[PDB]
Amino acid sequence: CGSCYPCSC
Ligand SMILES: [Cu+2]
Repeated sequence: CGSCYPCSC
């Protein structure tokens, strides 16, 4: 990241 921080989405 984003919305799923930390990722992979
Ligand atoms: Cu992320």
